[PDB]
Amino acid sequence: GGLKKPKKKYLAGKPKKIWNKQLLLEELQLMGEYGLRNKKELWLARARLKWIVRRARALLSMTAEERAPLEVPFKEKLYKMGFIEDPNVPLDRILSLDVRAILERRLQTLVFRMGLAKSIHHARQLVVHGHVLVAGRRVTSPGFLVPRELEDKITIE
Amino acid sequence: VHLRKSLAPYWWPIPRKAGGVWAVRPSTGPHSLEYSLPLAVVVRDVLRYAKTLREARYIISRGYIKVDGVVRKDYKFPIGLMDVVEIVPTGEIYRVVPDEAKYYDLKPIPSSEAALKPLRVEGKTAVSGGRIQLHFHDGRNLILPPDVGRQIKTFDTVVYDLENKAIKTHLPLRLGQLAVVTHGGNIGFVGQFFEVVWTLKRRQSVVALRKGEEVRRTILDYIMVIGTEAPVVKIS
Amino acid sequence: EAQFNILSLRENKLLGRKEVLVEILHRKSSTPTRQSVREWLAKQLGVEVDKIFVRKIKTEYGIGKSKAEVHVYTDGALARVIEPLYILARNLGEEGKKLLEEARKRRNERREKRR
RNA sequence: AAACCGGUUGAUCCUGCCGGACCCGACCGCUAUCGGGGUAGGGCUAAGCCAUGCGAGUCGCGCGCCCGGGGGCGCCCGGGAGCGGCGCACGGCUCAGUAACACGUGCCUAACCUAACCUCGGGAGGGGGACACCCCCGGGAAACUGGGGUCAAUCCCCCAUAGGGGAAGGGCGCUGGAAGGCCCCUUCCCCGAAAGGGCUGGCGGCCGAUCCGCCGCCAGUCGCCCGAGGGUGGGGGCACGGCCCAUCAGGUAGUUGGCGGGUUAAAGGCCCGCCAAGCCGAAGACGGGUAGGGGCGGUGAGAGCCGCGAGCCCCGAGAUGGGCACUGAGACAAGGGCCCAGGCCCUACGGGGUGCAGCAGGCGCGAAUACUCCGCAAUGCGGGCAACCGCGACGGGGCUACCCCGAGUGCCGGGCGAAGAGCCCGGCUUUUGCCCGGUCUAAAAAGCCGGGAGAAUAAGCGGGGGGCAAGUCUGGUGUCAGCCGCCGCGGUAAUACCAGCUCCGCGAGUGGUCGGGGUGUUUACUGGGCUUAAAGCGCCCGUAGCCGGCCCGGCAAGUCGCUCCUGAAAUCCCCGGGCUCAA
Ligand SMILES: [Mg+2]
Ligand SMILES: [Mg+2]
Ligand SMILES: [Mg+2]
Ligand SMILES: [Mg+2]
Ligand SMILES: [Mg+2]
Ligand SMILES: [Mg+2]
Ligand SMILES: [Mg+2]
Ligand SMILES: [Mg+2]
Ligand SMILES: [Mg+2]
Ligand SMILES: [Mg+2]
Ligand SMILES: [Mg+2]
Ligand SMILES: [Mg+2]
Ligand SMILES: [Mg+2]
Ligand SMILES: [Mg+2]
Ligand SMILES: [Mg+2]
Ligand SMILES: [Mg+2]
Ligand SMILES: [Mg+2]
Ligand SMILES: [Mg+2]
Ligand SMILES: [Mg+2]
Ligand SMILES: [Mg+2]
Ligand SMILES: [Mg+2]
Ligand SMILES: [Mg+2]
Ligand SMILES: [Mg+2]
Ligand SMILES: [Mg+2]
Ligand SMILES: [Mg+2]
Ligand SMILES: [Mg+2]
Ligand SMILES: [Mg+2]
Ligand SMILES: [Mg+2]
Ligand SMILES: [Mg+2]
Ligand SMILES: [Mg+2]
Ligand SMILES: [Mg+2]
Ligand SMILES: [Mg+2]
Repeated sequence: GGLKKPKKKYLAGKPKKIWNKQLLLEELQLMGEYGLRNKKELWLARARLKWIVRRARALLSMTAEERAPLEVPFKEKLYKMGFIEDPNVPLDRILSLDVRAILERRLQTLVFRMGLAKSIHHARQLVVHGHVLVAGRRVTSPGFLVPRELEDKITIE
Repeated sequence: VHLRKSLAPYWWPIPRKAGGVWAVRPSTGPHSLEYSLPLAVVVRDVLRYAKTLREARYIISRGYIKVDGVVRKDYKFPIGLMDVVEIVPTGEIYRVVPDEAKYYDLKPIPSSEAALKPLRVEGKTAVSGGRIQLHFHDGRNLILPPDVGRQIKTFDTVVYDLENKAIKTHLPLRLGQLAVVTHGGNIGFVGQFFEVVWTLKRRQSVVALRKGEEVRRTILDYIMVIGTEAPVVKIS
Repeated sequence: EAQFNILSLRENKLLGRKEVLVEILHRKSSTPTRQSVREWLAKQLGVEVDKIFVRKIKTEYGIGKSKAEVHVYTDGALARVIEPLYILARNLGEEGKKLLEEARKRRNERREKRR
């Protein structure tokens, strides 16, 4: 008798104890470097990071036969998004993946890391006002997680 | 009578969520609701000739579509296994055949085998005059004299002439023929009949098919004999 | 400005039309007028403008690019019985407006009678 | 992230509760710019009462009549009131009854019916009638309704034959696992079809402009009757599965079964005549309480717990309470009927209507709630040869802090300011807000594309003694007022109250009270404890239950492995793709 409704997708990266000093210090650093809007964006990055790690955890627990069809395609898909660097690492190497690798794929970060803007908050403003063309199309969402192949197509107006 | 989109058969080539809350309901024709597709769905989805339901009804209303030699002007007419669908103004012919992916597919066929339909004998009844009536997998019937109808047992496949209302060729169900699975998980598979575990109910007998050397098993109910090493009519 | 090219063309003998697909490429420019698309297609296919109907012009996000779905009919009489009234009212100029308008007067009729 | 932290002591180790931190659901407070996706909204409250409107029609290719325009061959077209066919038993709403063959899964009907539709075989001959619209009159407040005349049918009826039912005897034969079945034969009794109708074209004949038809035939097409099967819908049956209470222990008497009958479409104590004493129960009857069942949903790392098991889908039941029937394939019928009960409404007092658990809407209750809006374009359905018509189903938007997703409320440099806020200066951009055009849309709206001015139009909520991030800064009060989930403060120097300044958390949100889960190994299967903290019956005999020595042989029930038919869709996990990414 229950009707399904959507739930928050950033809950997996949300800490259940927000009032930790060292926790507040580390997260405040991350928002500063990458110019995020609120902690929801930061938690949304971690929720992606938990997916990549929890999926890799389960694939380790799967049998060798079961792991085989999914092992290489999983690493290859991670490589193409730009999270990882080698798509041929051991599967346990993905377990130590760090949340900054997901934050670098944000479209706002790439505009700043490509020297296309003065500051990271300026690069967010560039995407917001619609001066950043991704393969010729205006992509105005600064939190866009650009994959590897699309990265070289980023231009300004 | 309505048909909610949720209650539509799973294998139908329509989106499950996106669309209206309704689906076109077949009008009790020569098939089963679970194993038939209405004519308006075929004209709109499988052939893509109509973009709306009114356009599909318009195409059907002109008699452009022929199903087994009879022009069907009903947009809720059911189509099913081994049916011959012919589009008059374009001249294309299809035979709805068991498919490994779509579960039921419109395959083009040559014009020669368009009047032929392979029918599986579902049973026989004794009618007045002492004659025998044959019931086929799509509910079609054929009355025969008693001696000729004695030698056609159930599950035998007969190639039926829609043009002459006759039996071209009778294919008995014996071990060693070519069979196609017409229902169940193993649909679309064509292979040799080489193994049977005869149960107390013959319709529930376990049968095995081989294609060198992928072996699939089903029940005896779910396989149609299509002949010896050469299939009699194009199905794949 | 306005780059037009026939992206695809499907020949439909049942409805007596060729459902054509057009690719409109208008960088830094407004969405093309539906009349302008019909003029190009009629000049392109060599047919009269009355036989060509623009169904929908859909414009992509973030760039001046559009895709239009068009029906070109062999004979005008059958076209006015197959295409919906609002498509004719969008495309035929004034006559479809009357056809829509004359439809409405027959709709108030049979509704006061149902009263 | 498989997590702990506060508090019983002078101090300590425990036990054990209560609190904090998190997610979701309802209601509420303060605040509130934009967009996208979504099956969010009087459910958790009275199945309480209702003004008003809209909510099932369609067919002239079944039928006659009337009217208007046109034309001569035999009519064309438009319209009207009707008869007639089919549909209105689908669709929409709600959750009282129900602890039950209601629901779920897996099987049956060899004990059954089914209009529309599909296939095979066969048939369509003879003869009659009535009633509407209409015309001449009405009656009545209205509802409704009377008499005479008169034209038809795919309207109704008769006759024939086919066919059908029963009883009885026989059989090679069929189906099927198995014949009280089908088929064939014989005897009798009994019931008992049809619309060759419409259209199109061709032929011929009768007839006449006061007719615009009628007749015979042929073909095409849409139809009608019978037999068989299928299909669909439905009636019925079975095995098993899913709440609490013993401060509820005996219950049942058509009750349990048998035989013979009636009724039914069909089996049955369904009902009836006779015969017996059986049937259920501590493996929990009976009684009470609660509840529509499922798909499923929330929460947790999981086992599990809970139902927010409201919204979407499937089944069920209901239409103010309780009953009973007509028609029909199907109802004992939400916008049909009749009766009782209980209301209300109009009335000319003689009558006649009505019950919104339909879509809007009003009153009422309550902590708590939307427009008396637009369209049949999409998805479907009924009707039609078709065209097309209709549809508060459905689609569209409005309102609403409904759920999820993406953003803004500026960016760069400089000075003052504190490295903050803020102020000012110089340069930049226009997401967004505003105006306009194209596109979109049934039409609007929003979206999208493009153009103009412009920093210009846009931040709150809760907190700073510990838990727990944030002030031993200042003013005021002085165990008063106030705070406080717990611990605990305040009685003159208050980091806890009221204020200023300042800082902290989250941010178009943030809080308060509730409910569920975690918390919690405080329900313990995983996985607790019982000497003394709560907890071994004062002791023993034993029924059900649970648990039980060794070896050999058999079966294969459990169990294990493979495969098949299944376990609706949606929901869930993984992978690919398409909306700008996202949802
Ligand atoms: Mg735990
Ligand atoms: Mg103490
Ligand atoms: Mg507690
Ligand atoms: Mg209510
Ligand atoms: Mg007709
Ligand atoms: Mg009329
Ligand atoms: Mg009628
Ligand atoms: Mg219903
Ligand atoms: Mg009379
Ligand atoms: Mg009749
Ligand atoms: Mg019989
Ligand atoms: Mg008779
Ligand atoms: Mg007659
Ligand atoms: Mg009986
Ligand atoms: Mg009884
Ligand atoms: Mg609702
Ligand atoms: Mg009642
Ligand atoms: Mg009633
Ligand atoms: Mg009521
Ligand atoms: Mg419609
Ligand atoms: Mg948001
Ligand atoms: Mg300074
Ligand atoms: Mg607009
Ligand atoms: Mg404040
Ligand atoms: Mg203070
Ligand atoms: Mg602290
Ligand atoms: Mg405090
Ligand atoms: Mg304990
Ligand atoms: Mg003792
Ligand atoms: Mg005691
Ligand atoms: Mg004992
Ligand atoms: Mg076993």
